[PDB]
Amino acid sequence: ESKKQEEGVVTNLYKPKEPYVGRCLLNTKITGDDAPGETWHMVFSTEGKIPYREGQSIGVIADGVDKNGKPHKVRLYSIASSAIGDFGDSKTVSLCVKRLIYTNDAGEIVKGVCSNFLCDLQPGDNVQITGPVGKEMLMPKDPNATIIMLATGTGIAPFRSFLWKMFFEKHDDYKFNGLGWLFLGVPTSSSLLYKEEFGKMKERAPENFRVDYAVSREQTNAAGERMYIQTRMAEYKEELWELLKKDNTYVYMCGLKGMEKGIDDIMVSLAEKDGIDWFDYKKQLKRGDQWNVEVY
Amino acid sequence: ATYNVKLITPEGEVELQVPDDVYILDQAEEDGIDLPYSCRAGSCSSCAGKVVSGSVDQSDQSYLDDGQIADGWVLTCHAYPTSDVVIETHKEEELTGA
Ligand SMILES: Cc1cc2nc3c(=O)[nH]c(=O)nc-3n(C[C@H](O)[C@H](O)[C@H](O)COP(=O)(O)OP(=O)(O)OC[C@H]3O[C@@H](n4cnc5c(N)ncnc54)[C@H](O)[C@@H]3O)c2cc1C
Ligand code: FES
Repeated sequence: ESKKQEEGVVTNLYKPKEPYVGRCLLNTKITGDDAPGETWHMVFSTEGKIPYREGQSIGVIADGVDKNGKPHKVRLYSIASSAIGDFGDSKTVSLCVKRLIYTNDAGEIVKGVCSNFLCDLQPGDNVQITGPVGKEMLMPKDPNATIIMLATGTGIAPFRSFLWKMFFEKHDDYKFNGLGWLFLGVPTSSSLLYKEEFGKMKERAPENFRVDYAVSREQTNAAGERMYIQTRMAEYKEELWELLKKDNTYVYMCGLKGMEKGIDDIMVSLAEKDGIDWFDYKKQLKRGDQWNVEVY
Repeated sequence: ATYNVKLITPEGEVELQVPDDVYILDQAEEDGIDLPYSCRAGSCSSCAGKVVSGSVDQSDQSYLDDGQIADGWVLTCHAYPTSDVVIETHKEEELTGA
């Protein structure tokens, strides 16, 4: 079986062939008007019809069709709201969508289809949803376990869900009493997501929480090395390694794929100096559901 | 209850040994093979892969569309082999009449 929570878990209550039509109740830009790339926190209604759990995710089907008269395929988004939602009624579900925009090798400014359909949603609009999807990023059953959360960009999403249940809420079947460690890597402070919140969490229980930001552009460590999501972990590499060998330490990674290389790099060097080669060790961790990735 | 599977990765060409009641991606993270995965539920195109010599079971479609089951495409994270298989992993599509 699994060390992860799978009691009240469900998947595919809705599929691309017949999605749940929710409605945008809220949609706000949570990045400073001067950040490299806008990210938006948005809230849809579900009427409790989608009992997703911390860690899972929902799919969205943008309106219309692509340059071929065919309905757009489903795009996935990690759920940024805990089970009960940002309203406490288990009636909503929230998303942290980064809006995709780049210029191509022709000088044409392109826009991601779904992420843009999402950031432009006007409260009241219908949004087609699918899921809940995923069981890999679920939370562990052990409420006293350590839990490292490595996140980059909208990759904070599932962890923001995690934390909401770990502190901003009180359940008669769950009481976090271990350590919740978060590492968020972004390029600017105008790009930090939910800092205020992680600020209140760091007080609601400063004994169980520990947050470390990694503003890559406005931060450097030793040799003026840009403070990356993994460069931040470097400064704790010692304490960190002394955890990566206990039955109750569960690591979670999520976000822009690529933030995964560095992490293994600072992990290989650390392990390749004590035990086997990091790689084969990650295999022993994933054995007991202690290293769950979901990069994209 | 243990079929032979071949992975033509843009790296080399694996020669795994995947069983029946076991997803392919899972056996890739076992022998120490590194293949793309995201949701690991079968809802995205992170682990796509055009199949060849053989057949596999991917009933937990979710992202598997119409002519996707015919074109041969496979979601390595959600597919058990029903015969010896030869897939071309890391394969992607983001256009073609789109
Ligand atoms: C499990 C999972 C969870 C996810 N969670 C989130 C989340 O919480 N928040 C979020 O915002 N997204 C998330 N995503 C990503 C999301 O699903 C989409 O991939 C993203 O929003 C872009 O889709 P789109 O429809 O807007 O754009 P699309 O039109 O699909 O465009 C994407 C395509 O644009 C091209 N492209 C992308 N970046 C560049 C670049 N820098 N330069 C040049 N070409 C480029 C590539 O060909 C790419 O395939 C997740 C994905 C998965 C699998
Ligand atoms: S890992 Fe997402 S579809 Fe295979």
